[PDB]
Amino acid sequence: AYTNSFTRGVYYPDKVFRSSVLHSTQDLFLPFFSNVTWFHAIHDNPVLPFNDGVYFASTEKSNIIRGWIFGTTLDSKTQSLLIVNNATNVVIKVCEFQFCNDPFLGVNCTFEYVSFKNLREFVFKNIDGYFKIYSKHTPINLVRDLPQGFSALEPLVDLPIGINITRFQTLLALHAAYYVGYLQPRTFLLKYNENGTITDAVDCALDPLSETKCTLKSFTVE
Amino acid sequence: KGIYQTSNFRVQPTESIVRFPNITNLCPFGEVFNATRFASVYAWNRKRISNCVADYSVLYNSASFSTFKCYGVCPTKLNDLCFTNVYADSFVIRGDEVRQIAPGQTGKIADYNYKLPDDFTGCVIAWNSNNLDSKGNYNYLYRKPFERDIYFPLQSYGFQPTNVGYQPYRVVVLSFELLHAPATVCGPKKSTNLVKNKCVNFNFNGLTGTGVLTESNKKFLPFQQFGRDIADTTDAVRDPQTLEILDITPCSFGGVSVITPGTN
Amino acid sequence: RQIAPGQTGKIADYNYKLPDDFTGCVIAWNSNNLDSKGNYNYLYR
Amino acid sequence: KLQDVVNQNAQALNTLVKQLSSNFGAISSVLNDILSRLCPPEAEVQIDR
Repeated sequence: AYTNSFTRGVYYPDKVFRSSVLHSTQDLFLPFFSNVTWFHAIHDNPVLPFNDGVYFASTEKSNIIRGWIFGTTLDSKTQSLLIVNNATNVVIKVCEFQFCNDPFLGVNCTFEYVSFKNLREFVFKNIDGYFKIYSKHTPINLVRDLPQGFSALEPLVDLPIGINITRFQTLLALHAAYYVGYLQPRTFLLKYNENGTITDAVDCALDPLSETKCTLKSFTVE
Repeated sequence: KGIYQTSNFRVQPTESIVRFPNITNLCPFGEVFNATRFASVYAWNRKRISNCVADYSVLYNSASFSTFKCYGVCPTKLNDLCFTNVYADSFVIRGDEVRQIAPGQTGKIADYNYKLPDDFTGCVIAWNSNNLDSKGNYNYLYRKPFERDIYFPLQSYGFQPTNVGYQPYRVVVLSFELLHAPATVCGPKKSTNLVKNKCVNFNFNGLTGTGVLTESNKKFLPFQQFGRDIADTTDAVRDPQTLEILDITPCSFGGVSVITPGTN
Repeated sequence: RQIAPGQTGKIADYNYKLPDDFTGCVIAWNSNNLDSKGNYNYLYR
Repeated sequence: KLQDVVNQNAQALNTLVKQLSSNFGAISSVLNDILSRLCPPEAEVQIDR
């Protein structure tokens, strides 16, 4: 069950402000118009590979999706991230939890941190042990698909966990679809505005129009 | 006779505006270098050091260290230069195997259980442990960069006080993170007052330079630290004590041309 | 080992500093047969 | 023919300015970041690149 991935997967690749510049970068991004996988929370959380970073989205109305479980074996044999958001605090643990066969929520620890209408676009990846959460919330009015448009993604939390991850799983609040992109080494050309916000990006391997936009370092190709 | 271009006018900087985050906590190097039992090389510890003040001069002046090898920092300037995260890698190995711990070396300590990146930024700090770790001490065993590897490939040492090249050496490898970020670990250098609209010699968090710090309307995002130019020089910084945004215009300069008639 | 153009240390920085553009030879050998005693006459700053 | 004279010189200056952001083999394109992070025996190798 797939859908379209129109313009999503565009994050701020670094913590450096730049304004009114067409800066090129080479990092792990979501390719434009690729296949993001449509899932269920109706009337569904299998074990998804990670290979080179993982995009996430969640069309939400009542905060059903509330947790993440990462790792490789996920049965208290290796370290496992468990980002828990019970509506008031962000609890982030890397303990070896004795998970269930179907872990959910009912309506050797080395780190711990404690802090449809909504689309909670999340990005998760590892860079040499530095686990980086990139995220963005936005008000949408669409129940079926990713809303066509554009909005950039900022970081929230770096994590120096050093965890080998090849597989993962999310969590639900059982008494809301969610997407799995995959990040790839795609060179972009980011358009920072006057306020330093990405208004446009061009994937430098999408179609041969787009390589012309990357070679010229411009978006209006004459 | 004619106009001749000779020199360059440059306004000299008045004073030096040194600026650092006003944290006073001392970094726990004593829990690292003077810990009781170090872990082995196949399970080396990775202690995060953050949000403190790191006096590296204490670690540089003590004579209790065999070799003090810094590959990218040249440790005299560790007091001024200041980082985001400092990672201490504590493990005990055989005496001759410290030479394999370098960016660029290959070997059965380099390839198998503890690999350094070839672009490494930090210091390799090694000394002996003949007075404490030598016994037949058998607890120390051996088997990508920074990969903790948790017929057998598991081979154990034997440490005795009768054993130079086989004496157990305590080596701690400090790894430095120079990512342009909100910095946390910064050395003991006092911050001064900030003076705007004057050609000063600033130093924000380890970024040296000369410019005229003015006020800006460049609304940074609350994770953003530096604003850059086209030519990679820093155009705007965020003051790490009072979180406001400051432009960096370089001081007033221009060519000097000397209009003269002939000396005839 | 600290006696080299380019090395830093408490023999290099404190009491005997070499220029980094040094022209000459560093000639070292041991004195275990004569200078070893508790020989305390040798001090450093 | 006249807009091209303006374009080919704003192109060749904005290529010259973007050369300052290249490493050329050195560890960092910022010259004030080599001087604040390296010792003068080693820094003169990086600055000569």
